[PDB]
Amino acid sequence: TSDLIPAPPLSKVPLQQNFQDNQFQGKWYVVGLAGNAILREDKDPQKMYATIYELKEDKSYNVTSVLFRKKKCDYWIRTFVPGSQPGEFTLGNIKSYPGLTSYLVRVVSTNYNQHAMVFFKKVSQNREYFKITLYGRTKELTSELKENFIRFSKSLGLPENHIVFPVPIDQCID
Ligand SMILES: COC(=O)[C@H](CCCCN(O)C(C)=O)NC(=O)[C@@H](CCCCN(O)C(C)=O)NC(=O)c1cccc(O)c1O
Ligand SMILES: [Fe+3]
Ligand code: NA
Repeated sequence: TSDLIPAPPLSKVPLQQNFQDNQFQGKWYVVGLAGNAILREDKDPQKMYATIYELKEDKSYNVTSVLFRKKKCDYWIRTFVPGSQPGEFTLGNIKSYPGLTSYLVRVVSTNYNQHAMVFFKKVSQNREYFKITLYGRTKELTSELKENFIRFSKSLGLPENHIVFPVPIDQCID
């Protein structure tokens, strides 16, 4: 019913040193997308989408994804609660997602004003899913940065067809 490439040990997912949560606020474009449930589809290629991070009084993030689907904009909202160390988070109100028993976020690297790599891992219906997002402050990033993403995705066991670069669009995400 399902076959998944295993989640890597956390020992080989770096953590961004000295994480500045206020500086990580704002809109990010998903320019690179990889994971064990992520699969390249040339018939119907992945459209680019955007994720907005905004701190609250209590320093949790209100994370809002906006994506273009069925000729409309869909708004996926959830809370990231600070975890064991800075740059590391857990999901708030996990109770509202049936089957979901675990959720981890980890900021691998970022220069705040241009690019970022973030690692996600969830366990749901006892199935362990993980993904890496290549966040871009603009819709385009350099070749260097994208290969860096490609080769990092591979260091966690992902083949080429599990790595995608969503195609830039104008609807919803601007
Ligand atoms: C992550 O971005 C994505 O491309 C889409 C977002 C959906 C947007 C679609 N839509 O609503 C639109 C276009 O309007 N979703 C995933 O690929 C799922 C696959 C696992 C599904 C688990 N599952 O329920 C099954 C049946 O396989 N998610 C993850 O792989 C995943 C892994 C770790 C942490 C997460 O939070 C995840 O979501
Ligand atoms: Fe998700
Ligand atoms: Na270049």
